[PDB]
Amino acid sequence: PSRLRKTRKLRGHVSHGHGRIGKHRKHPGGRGNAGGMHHHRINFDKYHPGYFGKVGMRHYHLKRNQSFCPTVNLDKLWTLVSEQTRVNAAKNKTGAAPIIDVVRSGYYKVLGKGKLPKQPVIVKAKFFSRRAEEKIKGVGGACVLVA
Amino acid sequence: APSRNGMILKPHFHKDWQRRVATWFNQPARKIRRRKARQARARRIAPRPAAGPIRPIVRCPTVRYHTKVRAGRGFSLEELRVAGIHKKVARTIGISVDPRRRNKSTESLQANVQRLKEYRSKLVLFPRKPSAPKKGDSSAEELKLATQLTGPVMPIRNVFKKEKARVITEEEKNFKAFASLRMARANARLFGIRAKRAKEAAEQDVEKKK
RNA sequence: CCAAGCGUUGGAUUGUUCACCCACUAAUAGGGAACGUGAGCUGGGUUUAGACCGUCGUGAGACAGGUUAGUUUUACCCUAC
RNA sequence: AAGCGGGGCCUCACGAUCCUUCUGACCUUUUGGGUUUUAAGCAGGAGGUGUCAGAAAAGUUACCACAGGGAUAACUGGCU
RNA sequence: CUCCGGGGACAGUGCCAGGUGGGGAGUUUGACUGGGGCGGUACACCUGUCAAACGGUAACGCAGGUGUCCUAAGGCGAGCU
RNA sequence: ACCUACUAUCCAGCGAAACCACAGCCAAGGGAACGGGCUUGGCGGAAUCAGCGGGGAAAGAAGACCCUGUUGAGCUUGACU
RNA sequence: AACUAGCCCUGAAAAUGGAUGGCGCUGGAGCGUCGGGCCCAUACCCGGCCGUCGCUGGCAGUCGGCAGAGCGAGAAAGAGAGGGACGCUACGCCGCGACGAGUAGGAGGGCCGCUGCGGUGAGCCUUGAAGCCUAGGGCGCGGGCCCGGGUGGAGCCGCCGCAGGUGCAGAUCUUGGUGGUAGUAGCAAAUAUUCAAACGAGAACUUUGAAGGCCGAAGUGGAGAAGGGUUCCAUGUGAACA
RNA sequence: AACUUUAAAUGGGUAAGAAGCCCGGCUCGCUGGUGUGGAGCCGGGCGUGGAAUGCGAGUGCCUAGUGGGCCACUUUUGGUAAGCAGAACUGGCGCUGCGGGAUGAACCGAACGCCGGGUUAAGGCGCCCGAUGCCGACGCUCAUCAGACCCCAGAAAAGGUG
RNA sequence: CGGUCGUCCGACCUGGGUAUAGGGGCGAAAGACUAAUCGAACCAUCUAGUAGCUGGUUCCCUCCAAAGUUUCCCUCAGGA
RNA sequence: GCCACGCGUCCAGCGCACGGGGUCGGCGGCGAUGUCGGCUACCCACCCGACCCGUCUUGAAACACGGACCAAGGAGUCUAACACGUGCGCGAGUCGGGGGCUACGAAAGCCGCCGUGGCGCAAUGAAGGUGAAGGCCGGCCGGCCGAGGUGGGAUCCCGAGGCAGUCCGCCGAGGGCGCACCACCGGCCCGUCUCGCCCGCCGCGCCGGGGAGGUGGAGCACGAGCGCACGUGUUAGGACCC
RNA sequence: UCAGUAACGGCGAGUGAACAGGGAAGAGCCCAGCGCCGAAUCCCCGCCCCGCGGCGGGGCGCGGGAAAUGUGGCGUACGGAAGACCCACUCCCCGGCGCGGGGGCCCAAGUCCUUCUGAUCGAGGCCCAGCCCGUGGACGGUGUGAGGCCGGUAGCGGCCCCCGGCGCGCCGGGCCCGGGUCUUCCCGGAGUCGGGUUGCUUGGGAAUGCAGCCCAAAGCGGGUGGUAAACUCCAUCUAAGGCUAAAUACCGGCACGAGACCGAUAGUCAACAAGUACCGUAAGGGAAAGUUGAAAAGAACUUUGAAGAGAGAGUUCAAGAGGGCGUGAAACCGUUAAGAGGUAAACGGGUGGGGUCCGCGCAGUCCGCCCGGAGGAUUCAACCCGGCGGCGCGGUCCGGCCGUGCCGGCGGGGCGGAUCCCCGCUCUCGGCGGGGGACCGCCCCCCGGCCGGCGACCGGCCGCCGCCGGGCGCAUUUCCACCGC
Repeated sequence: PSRLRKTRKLRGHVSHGHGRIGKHRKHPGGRGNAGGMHHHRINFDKYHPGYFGKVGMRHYHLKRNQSFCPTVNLDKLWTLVSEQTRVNAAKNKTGAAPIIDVVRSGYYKVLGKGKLPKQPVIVKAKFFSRRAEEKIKGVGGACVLVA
Repeated sequence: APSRNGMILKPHFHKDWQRRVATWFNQPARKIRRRKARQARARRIAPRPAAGPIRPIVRCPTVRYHTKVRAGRGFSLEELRVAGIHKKVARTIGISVDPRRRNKSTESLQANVQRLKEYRSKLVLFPRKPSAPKKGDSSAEELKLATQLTGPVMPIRNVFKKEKARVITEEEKNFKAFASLRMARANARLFGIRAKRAKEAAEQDVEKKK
């Protein structure tokens, strides 16, 4: 909508919203990110700290497929299986703990961020955290490694 | 000239990009052209399936995808040899064959042989000439029931196996997953040094004895 | 002291302003008007491009240092007379 | 001994990125795995930008050119 | 059995390496400045003043100093003036 | 100072161009520091013709003299590559 | 006699004619100290109108024979029970107070304007569309708009949304057209034309005769090359050029 | 001014309560003659809301233009001086019209929606030019260069038996 | 263009053909000539080259409303 | 002159009006071919005011630059990226944009076993890697309570009271749960520094890890993003135009 | 998509891939060499037969030639060749003949009545078929606006030709073919890889890739495994030979369709005798320029002038459309009317005067309520009948329907579930995929019991009210017309 833009209200105004002393010239400060070690030093330090310099090790042929290790917290652990299995787990008097295969839903590591409900589980995952294991053992569950 | 707060941007427009601009107004017309050639191909091979030859069951590389199963380029020669199908005859009956594929596993080798067994049962083969039906062709009543198959023939569905809720034993209860993961991390890291340490340690025992 | 009414020259030299000299004269006073006055005149000198000499710079070149030759356009418009 | 001292009684005598060099480790990577050189990393010093918040930099144009500037000179007019 | 002679495994050619190379190519020749240039740094610091009794406060304002030096001219303790 | 030819003068015919914020009488004052317009005064009368060069800071060309530009070119070298 | 303080004079001289602003003023219309009265700027007070801001004010209570006409009241709380005007597009209407400058710049509202698209007006229209002109009637603060008259002959507009190549006084702007200058500058380099006749509507310039002149054989003569390309010849014309 | 025993005016900080006092008790690995000291936690009791005046406050994003200034009282630097250059406080012009000073960027008064009435500011009231055409008061002054209103537009030492 | 001028038997003038083409030619040498263009000819393209530098930047009303000051930048006509 | 009208016991209607902003229940004339009215827009006269616009500038009417006049055209546009704000749909999810199936229709609808993949849902460290509360009781184990606290906090809850005697609702000293958000003190995750006590396995050490106190992080501590559209601002692009 | 990522970069400006995954498409193969077959191979010329606009095939050549300095068949890394033993069909393919696309011609219904116009395609009507056709109401032309005037459009509509095709049949034909087990053999591309150096390039960083020079290979070998090197395990292919459609691109060309695009200073430079006129020696530069009227019906004829040009007359609806002619603005000029005129002109505020047309003003308002009297009606209220509507707390009448309500189920279905016997296959029992069944949850239906509603959504009876229509009622009721100033 060009009718809703600013240029429709600027008709009849000489400087077109750009001033009379500092005319809207072509490139007063330089094109692009010019002047990092120069006249644009303060903006590059007060808003982008760490822009200039090298740090860390180079890695020539990096494949993002190798580093794929998605994580899941203990908050949304019971959301992986359906709600029907959660009701029957506490309802069952034999103590048959349902199995939640973390790799099946698309995660590899389990992190112990959240609280677990007091009913046993069997957790199959590719990796585990230290705190995630003690929370599972605290309820009376088992951590099963799988590859 | 940057403003107060914002990003540092690198627009890749410093070349003469306006000459090499690819518009996509052909896309609605391209879709009709893809559909019309696909429908015309299907009528040319009217008894044969529109998808084409069957594809093998394929596990993925790149461990990110290693739990997924796709449809592959073609069946391996080891998979055809077990199924009892000659490699030069399978291509005429709609079996994708490539000699590049390997067979490192037995489960995937047996899965494709089992996939080939159910394809041979479902295959209705017409005789070379209608006057003289040969030995390996389908029955006469199967000629009248031959129909085109829409979509991928025998689609490969990544099926998951259910498991029943078990009672946790004491071995699973007392297992230390984090400790085992940390221990296997160290021994893989320290495999070479311990092997090297035990190597020259024998020659300090030999020199001590002699 | 009143007094600008009326006058304040011809020439050698130098582009000269200035300056000096010769002679006459009543006297040969000082100045302004975009340091009056180039669509009124001249282009002698400053102050282009060509050159010569002296000094300086390795050099291209520089010199309120000299010498030489170097296009001076237009009123028929308005006002003023 | 209470105490004082992590420089000079105080107000001044000094230097970013990148690169190089040295030192510190029972430290990380060197790529499919293992060993050893080497190389790349972490941290702490040094090698300097004196135009000192830090380009690598000789002139001439009277053969000169462009965008401009009465923000800035040579002339008249103004103030003293 | 080389057309005659004259040179000849040297000229000479290809690729590298070193020297030389305004013949030629590209580029540079800081800033402040009572115009610019020249001279200076008022371009990085410190002291007193300007500075008008909190602080801050300009000019190529005034008077000066600095890019160090110290195995002690550092740190305690003791004794003297 | 006088004479001649062609103009310039007028008429028969044919007939542009530059330039043009609006247009044009002055004294003093102030103003962006030399006004045709503003202030206070002097004053002012149709339409014109032939000259005329005092004024319109007259017309000609975004000053070439000076300075700035992180704009260039010709040339030189002990500038850099 | 010596000081001292007021008004006035000398000190006190620049160039176009000249400025307490001018005229002029001297029982001031000058100077110093002071009175009443009078003059008036968008300044202040009162009153009318417009807009903005705030009260983050009030209005669904239009509660009518199923009724009762109220919440202007200084005082934490209850008119509690055992046949009838307007209104209210609530993005609307109404009441109080205060305020209103403006460059650069920012924001909001446009039932301001142009073009095309989707809807919509049982829209306008050869008994006259668009466009243009207008000494008329008007509206809106304004951008602009509606009628009246003339010309015109074939399309056009209102509202809700959508979209843009959407608004000019300038840029020594571009294209095109027209003025003052102006019936003006000018039609002045190389000695010179005159008379008669013919023709024609029309004769200084055409044709013929005569006279007077010039080029003076290195020509204003007679033929070439390059170049031009029908300019060479006859007839006719005076539309355009000379 | 680069001296100071003294030493102002103007000025610069802080306080004028409820987040303040007064009690009682826990904790501490801090400090230790000593529940010594300090800090933090709690629980309880005190409201005449503890100077005047005025005013609704607090807070988060995005953000144009600006980064050549100038003038005026007072102070002050350099310069003989400048409508010169450079500073301090405040106000103006820039950005702003109106009345007055003959005119005027900065002066005086006063800031602005469109009007009617009234009244003023600064200035004025012989004519231009609205207003003294007051029975205006008291004195001074004669110029053959009189004088006449901030800014401000011109004058000195000296002299006069005017 | 006029008058006045230098030379006019030899380094004289001139026609046609031909050769040298742009960082090149050619120059009894003036930075001169190279199709009215020469301190680097003309045509087309890159190219709508860049400009911290001039000029311009199009309808109405209402409301609010400035700054030429700090620090840094080969920064001083500009930016953060 | 009076904003004073009754008894005993105890210590209401009628009129008038300095009254919540003007009415007359008051009048006089002239109006058919020469009279009335018509703000504005046509022309002319007078008084007052009044220098030609744009632009650069501290300063313009300038003897600072563009500008004879008129008509048309004529300059912040489009793509991509980002930030913020707003509107819409879904929501710890969100999205087909690429691909298939069914004149306007090149539209529209459908396909999540076409969500591959983009963003978010976890960060930290150069990296190896690691990766987000505890307390009590009983004897390192077994049970319990189980998601931090303080102050300020819009709103909501109770009722000492008060609008012979109950219910509704009112308000109310005082007492609380406290939304969002702010300040502070704590707690947890990763790297780094310092200090220790230790335990333990599938291969008992130069091993693996825990603890306590500082410190760095763009972290956690009961989500908030995704997709589309709009506006502003900064950029790369020819980039408001010459 | 990875991804503006790894990475490159005075690590500054900036530059910047690849793997994997999801899709479109999907087709594999042939040599040299190793070897076996008696050169078993191929070209040309002559003859026969048959088609001959692609000279094609087959047969004959003591016809010529190529080829042993290597043609053809088997055979290519997935292995291949030879021999022995089983199994198996022997039928594939060339040159001939006869049995939908392109083009052409046509297909529905008003010029029907009245009325305007210069002309209608403008307006009204065509009742009971609200004219007629419509699988045809896109477009264009016809004297403004047309579905039916016409060309067209729709149609799996009709008719007539050309093209090879798909398969059948006949013959000229080549055609005796392979797969599994065992045994014996064989097997690979050289100034090439690789290394050094230099230059260019790349994200490729102690050279990613390409190229010049020099060195220059090997066969349990060689290359790659994103940091230079040595040792050792592995992983993955077989380079230095070649062919191959599809997804893909397309500002040139051929033929099309379409547009929220522009409308003669716009849009291609060019809507027109446009790359034309014209300019430059040349390379090249490069315009301006659309519109009478429906139909020329383009002004016959008379008269002045030598004619250009006029004045009459005539055409047209209109010459106020008269040949560069539709509409004809402004700058500018000419003429008519009015006004005015010594401080250049012009402007703002306030009046005044004169014109211009307008108000169609010139006797100045009507509207309601009441009174008077003149009139004129088929006329009022109240009853009866019929219809319609509203409301009802009918205190709760009866019945339907629904639930963005709940409950129940000797219930049923359709599903879903990460809740728990049978069919088939790779090693009768143990493992695996699929289909039950049961259970749970959701939806729908049979119902039944409450709650709510019919005011986002209801009908019948009863009561009340209102309205309309028809009978009476009939004039002191009611309704029309006239005036008082």
